Amino acid sequence: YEHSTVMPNVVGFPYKAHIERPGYSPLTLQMQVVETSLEPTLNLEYITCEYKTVVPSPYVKCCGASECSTKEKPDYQCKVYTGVYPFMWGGAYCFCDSENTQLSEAYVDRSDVCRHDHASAYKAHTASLKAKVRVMYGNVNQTVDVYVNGDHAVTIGGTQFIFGPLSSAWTPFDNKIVVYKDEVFNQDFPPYGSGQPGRFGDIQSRTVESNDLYANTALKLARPSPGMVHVPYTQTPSGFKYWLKEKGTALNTKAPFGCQIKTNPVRAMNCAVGNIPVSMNLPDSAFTRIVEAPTIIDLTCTVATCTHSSDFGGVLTLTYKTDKNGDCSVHSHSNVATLQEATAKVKTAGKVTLHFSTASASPSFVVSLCSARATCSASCEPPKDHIVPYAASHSNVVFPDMSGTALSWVQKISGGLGAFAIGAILVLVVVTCIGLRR
Amino acid sequence: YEHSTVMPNVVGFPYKAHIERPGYSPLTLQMQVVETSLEPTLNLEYITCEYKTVVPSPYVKCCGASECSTKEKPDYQCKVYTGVYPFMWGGAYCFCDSENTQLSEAYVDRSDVCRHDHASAYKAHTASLKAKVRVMYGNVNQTVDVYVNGDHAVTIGGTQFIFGPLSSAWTPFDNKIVVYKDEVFNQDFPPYGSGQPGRFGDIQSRTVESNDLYANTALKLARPSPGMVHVPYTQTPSGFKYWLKEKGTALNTKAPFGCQIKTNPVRAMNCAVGNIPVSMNLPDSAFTRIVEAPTIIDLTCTVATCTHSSDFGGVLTLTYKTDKNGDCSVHSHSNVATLQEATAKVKTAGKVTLHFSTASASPSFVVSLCSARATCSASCEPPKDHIVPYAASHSNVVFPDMSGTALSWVQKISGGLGAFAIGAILVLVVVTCIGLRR
Amino acid sequence: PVPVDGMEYHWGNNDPVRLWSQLTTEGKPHGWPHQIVQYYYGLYPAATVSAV
Amino acid sequence: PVPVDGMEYHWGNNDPVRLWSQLTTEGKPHGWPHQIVQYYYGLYPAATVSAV
Ligand SMILES: *[C@@H]1O[C@H](CO)[C@@H](O[C@@H]2O[C@H](CO)[C@@H](O[C@@H]3O[C@H](CO)[C@@H](O)[C@H](O)[C@@H]3O)[C@H](O)[C@H]2NC(C)=O)[C@H](O)[C@H]1NC(C)=O
Ligand SMILES: *[C@@H]1O[C@H](CO)[C@@H](O[C@@H]2O[C@H](CO)[C@@H](O[C@@H]3O[C@H](CO)[C@@H](O)[C@H](O)[C@@H]3O)[C@H](O)[C@H]2NC(C)=O)[C@H](O)[C@H]1NC(C)=O
Ligand SMILES: *[C@@H]1O[C@H](CO)[C@@H](O[C@@H]2O[C@H](CO)[C@@H](O[C@@H]3O[C@H](CO)[C@@H](O)[C@H](O)[C@@H]3O)[C@H](O)[C@H]2NC(C)=O)[C@H](O)[C@H]1NC(C)=O
Ligand SMILES: *[C@@H]1O[C@H](CO)[C@@H](O[C@@H]2O[C@H](CO)[C@@H](O[C@@H]3O[C@H](CO)[C@@H](O)[C@H](O)[C@@H]3O)[C@H](O)[C@H]2NC(C)=O)[C@H](O)[C@H]1NC(C)=O
Repeated sequence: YEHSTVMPNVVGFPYKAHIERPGYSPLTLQMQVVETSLEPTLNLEYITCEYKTVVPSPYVKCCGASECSTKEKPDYQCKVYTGVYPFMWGGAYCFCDSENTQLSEAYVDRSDVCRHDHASAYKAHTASLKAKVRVMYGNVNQTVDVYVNGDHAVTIGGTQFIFGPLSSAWTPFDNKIVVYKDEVFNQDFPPYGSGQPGRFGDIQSRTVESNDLYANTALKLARPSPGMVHVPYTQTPSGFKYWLKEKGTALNTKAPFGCQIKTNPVRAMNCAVGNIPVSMNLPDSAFTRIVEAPTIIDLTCTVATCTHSSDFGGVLTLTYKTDKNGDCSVHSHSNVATLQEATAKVKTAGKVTLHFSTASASPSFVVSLCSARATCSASCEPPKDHIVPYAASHSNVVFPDMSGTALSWVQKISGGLGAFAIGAILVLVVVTCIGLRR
Repeated sequence: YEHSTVMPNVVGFPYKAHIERPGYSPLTLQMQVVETSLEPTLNLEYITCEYKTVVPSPYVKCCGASECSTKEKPDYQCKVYTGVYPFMWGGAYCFCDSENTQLSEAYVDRSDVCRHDHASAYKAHTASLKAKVRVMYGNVNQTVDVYVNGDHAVTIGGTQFIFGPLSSAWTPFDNKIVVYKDEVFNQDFPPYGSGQPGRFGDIQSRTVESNDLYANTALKLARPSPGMVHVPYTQTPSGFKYWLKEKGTALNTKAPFGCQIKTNPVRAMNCAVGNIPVSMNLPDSAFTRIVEAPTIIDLTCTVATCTHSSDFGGVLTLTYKTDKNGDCSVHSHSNVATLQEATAKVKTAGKVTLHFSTASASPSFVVSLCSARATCSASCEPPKDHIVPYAASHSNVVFPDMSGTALSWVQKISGGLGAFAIGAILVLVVVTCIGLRR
Repeated sequence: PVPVDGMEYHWGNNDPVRLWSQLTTEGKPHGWPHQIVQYYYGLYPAATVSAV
Repeated sequence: PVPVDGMEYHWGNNDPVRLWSQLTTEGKPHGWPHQIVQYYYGLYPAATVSAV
């Protein structure tokens, strides 16, 4: 038997489904979304880590001239200085008075801890959801992992379930992403090969292991002081090290809809939005003979106490007459009220009790027990506690019923004015008919 | 100095760009897209391979009974038959004549070579384009490989190039793909966990090494024939094997725009669509000062022969007068004609020749040498060869110029008709003016 | 502020804590008409005036 | 058929080969007006008639 339904994507919300086979007693099955996950699809752009500067020892060559040679190294700087007259601990070497020369050389390279400590830059798109749902009905109770897209069917006790594509297509990750340890940042980084000194991306490499490297940090050499051997240089501080201090904010403390962020893999969890269609295919052993199910006649509903709080704060009593004892699959056909349980043991005493939660001062809903029906309405009073730590267990609908006190009152006033207008129109019509008949 | 232009995405088309700085003689750059590759992003859904059936030896419990035990194997089947009296070569054992039991057991499993012979079911989206391009100007050759999107800048001898995003977003891959060896198919595959026997996806596994499995082949065991030991079973043939011969067509021999598919990784190479915007940043070393550039005066253009064929089939003669001998940059400022060479060796004799390709009956275009300009117009006869084995080298512009023979005739006829109409209007106006002044 | 949707605060190294607000107010529903306006004023104090 | 875009064929076990058509016709361009129409009718014989 095929069936379909829709289910809100709110964690812990005990959604219920009611199925009515014409030859069989109705069934109520309970579904709940224990956990979700929103995997974005990533393609690495590059990696950034703090650089390291190597300076080889100066070549101070005496009594002659020397020439510099270019090399294929990331951000290489080499220069030749004349007239140098160095000194050492014992004395001054380079016997020639002023025909000396110094070769200063310097270049940059990725630091040795870069494999352990670095920040990645991704482009994120096309999120895919996945979830785990607990289902239960009759004597079956299971927790299953399902992809929330229209092509993963999972079997639970002979029943086939398919969870359709999500209602909306909202994702928290921007087009460009920067990941560091266990935090994700909605940022935009400079293009590879065009980094700038002093900011994020002063050095860039396509992958942690890639041999090439593009570094641009303005390494500038200056001539050494008279009588010293020290190779002085000026070179802008680390861009990655600046960014680690001035990144600002995060996503873990800024994402909407109150959904956590986690890394490895990048994912956003428990992120409540939208509706999930469900398609179901059930066997014929799940239901029961209507003959074997008890029959219910003269069904009446009375509400004892109502209080629209977040917890299950209203109590119903159903009175009836039965022929044989058994189990009934109770359900409420409206979302104004949400019931607690899905089965009741019907006994010859003809008195059963149920708990529910609502959010309107005057709710009115039709509740069904096995095959019977009843229409039940209640009056509810506000709750006192201002703040509580558990989520709402009702569907959050507030519009009152037409039979409620406020709407009955407005009905009476509108009826008075309407009858007044009708009387006025009748008087005018009679008078004008007499005038025309004259 | 910055600059921007657009170039067609055709492999082997010799694009020539003109740079005209106010304080220097012009440059001409040349570009050729020697190769492209359009790689989609893939998500593995499942892997299919031919199944294999395990049939354990039967258990014959004689002078007793046995009961069926259930297990958890894919498509597991187990049954018990009663009344068997099996025979062996030495004779008939199981002395008990009638009350015997035979237990039949079977299930399915992935093949031994599923690791080397399998078909992958992918889902593809959000393609990324990669290019390899030859750039040449002044005196530098070189080919670089660039990601074609606004975020990869490559430096080619002191010049920076950025290839912006592609104009059109057409990708030959549909939303679902099946990859087998070296062929790609645009196929809709069944959802995971709902494969039907006898077609593609009769057995389904999440990844080649994952231990779980989902199988539908509908094994049915049968009562063994009297006096024998065989465990007879029946099963629908292999879905993957059937798909192998009934797959039909491919994409390799079907893709539009004439680009060839390759696998590992899956990509589509060398197909023409749209334009690549390219942005440049050149240093001052590339240009030449106008005082060094020779000055060209009184430049005029003539055509010797013109045949609008795919190859370079028109010979152009430029005559001029100069003061010193040197080199100039030659360009044609219209896409109705394309020049073969970008630099010319200018002498004092006052004659140069160039080669151009066109596709219009009466081309008209403005050609420039160093700082001068002139206009060329010609008459081109169609070629004689019906078929050529090389791609066209013109921009494929057909509409003739307005001064050509055809539009000359149109202009003459329209001028005659307009003269007649204006004369009639003047006569009528004069007559009506006389009538009004009467 | 803790609107009806709720909010989480994360203090030091403790786990973040989430708090939700209930639909409470100060009027009297199911009473006199001038008290019902108070009750539906406490909730949504921006469309009640317009509707009245 | 081999239009002005071109086609490739794959015969047996060789490598595929490409062929491109070329702008050829049977009229005489740059002659009389009753011949230029033939020249431009050999090419694109669906808009020339409409234009004339
Ligand atoms: C021991 O000390 C003496 C110092 O006199 C060193 O003699 C030096 O030898 C070099 C050889 O290349 C001379 O350099 C040349 O000088 C000429 C003149 O300027 C110049 O044109 C060449 O291009 C080259 O630079 C240097 O002048 C000379 N010193 C003098 C003459 O005072 C000698 O090399 C030392 N022995 C060693 C280091 O083994
Ligand atoms: C359907 O089956 C699931 C599990 O298969 C049942 O989950 C059960 O949930 C209860 C409470 O939600 C767990 O009891 C808890 O035990 C801990 C032990 O320290 C205790 O601290 C808690 O206060 C609570 O008593 C129970 O272990 C868990 N069953 C498991 C894990 O097997 C679920 O209750 C079933 N549905 C129904 C309607 O019973
Ligand atoms: C050696 O051969 C003798 C030949 O009879 C086997 O005796 C047979 O044993 C089986 C198993 O105990 C008996 O089956 C029983 O039948 C009764 C109904 O009569 C039923 O109530 C029991 O539940 C059981 O199924 C069978 O009757 C008996 N043969 C005769 C003639 O009574 C003996 O088992 C063989 N031993 C070995 C080790 O093979
Ligand atoms: C820039 O570099 C490329 C590649 O280094 C140059 O293309 C090369 O040009 C030479 C001759 O111009 C080619 O050699 C000849 O090629 C023909 C092709 O049919 C072959 O049959 C001959 O036996 C001979 O090998 C060479 O193959 C060609 N290379 C490539 C990859 O096309 C290009 O000429 C350089 N730029 C300039 C302005 O020359």
